[PDB]
Amino acid sequence: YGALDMADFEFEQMFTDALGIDEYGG
Amino acid sequence: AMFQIGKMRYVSVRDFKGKVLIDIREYWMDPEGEMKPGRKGISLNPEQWSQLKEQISDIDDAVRKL
Amino acid sequence: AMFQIGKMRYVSVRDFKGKVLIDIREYWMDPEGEMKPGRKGISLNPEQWSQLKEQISDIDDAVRKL
Repeated sequence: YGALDMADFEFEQMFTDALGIDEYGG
Repeated sequence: AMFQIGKMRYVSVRDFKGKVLIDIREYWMDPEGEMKPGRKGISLNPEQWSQLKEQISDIDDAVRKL
Repeated sequence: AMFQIGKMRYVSVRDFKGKVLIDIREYWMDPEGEMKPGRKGISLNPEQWSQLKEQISDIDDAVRKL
């Protein structure tokens, strides 16, 4: 859980970057 | 869901916010016992997922050219 | 060797010191006009590359299941 939760909060960091950019156009 | 494409490399696929979180990243072990991504990795956008699969034929071809 | 898989995301299959690496990374345009590789990305070797393509049959299932 120590790293589990840690490497979870940062998931949205790439979610709103890589998982959210292709639907912006094309 | 958690798939594996190599040693210490897993694919995280689960619901996140309002989209499917598809993240391909290295997985390190948690002090407790679980596994989580490190730094080297990239998330596969739903749109990128298709494009990547379609480009595979060309990508793979380039690999054999080197 | 530059295959576009999305917006600002390109798969670059380049040989690094005698190692064909399929680096799936982002590319941001500099003030000059060239696309430079970002820090977010992952370099997959032909080995993991094969597994990635094979795991598609499993990953795609989770993606197509909303």
